Amino acid sequence: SSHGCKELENALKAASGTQNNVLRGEPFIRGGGAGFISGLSYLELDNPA
Amino acid sequence: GGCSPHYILNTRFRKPYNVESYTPQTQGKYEFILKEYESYSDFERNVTEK
Ligand SMILES: *[C@@H]1O[C@H](CO)[C@@H](O[C@@H]2O[C@H](CO)[C@@H](O)[C@H](O)[C@H]2NC(C)=O)[C@H](O)[C@H]1NC(C)=O
Repeated sequence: SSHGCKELENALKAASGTQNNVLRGEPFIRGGGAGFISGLSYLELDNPA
Repeated sequence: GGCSPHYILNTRFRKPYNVESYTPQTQGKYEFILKEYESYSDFERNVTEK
């Protein structure tokens, strides 16, 4: 009697992920009180206007 | 001499003789920049035999 039983496995995984998230904003004001200028020109990202 | 009053808001100021003008040319400029980058790579190999 003779017997032979042969197995191979070869799994492979390759994952890649990239993000770019660029945000830019330039509120500009002339006129009005310096405090109201700085309060309004400070960009609020949830309400950018 | 001086004593020409200069009003900024309610406050009247006396301009020094040395000063040609001091004047509230009020302005403002806010610059915001936010650049985020991510990279990942994730490799696996499972060679196996019997
Ligand atoms: C390479 O072998 C490892 C180890 O067996 C594998 O990780 C197992 O994967 C299974 C299925 O996702 C999970 O149930 C086990 O909990 C994992 N074990 C560990 C220790 O993390 C892996 O998935 C194999 N890779 C490939 C590409 O087949």
